[PDB]
Amino acid sequence: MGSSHHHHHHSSGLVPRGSHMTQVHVDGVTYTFSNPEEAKKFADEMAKRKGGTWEIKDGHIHVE
Repeated sequence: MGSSHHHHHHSSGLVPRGSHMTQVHVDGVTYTFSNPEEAKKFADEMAKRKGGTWEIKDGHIHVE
């Protein structure tokens, strides 16, 4: 008794202009996610299939 599905959509509304946007650097292409959650999600998944790693330093991520 009592089985409810929690639900949400990831939305910032605007990009915080007074905040460092977490850039993902892979294959020459530079993605930029203000929320580091999305940046890590992309970086991990991309580095996973390649067999490499990544790091966060001053919002700068590099997918090996």
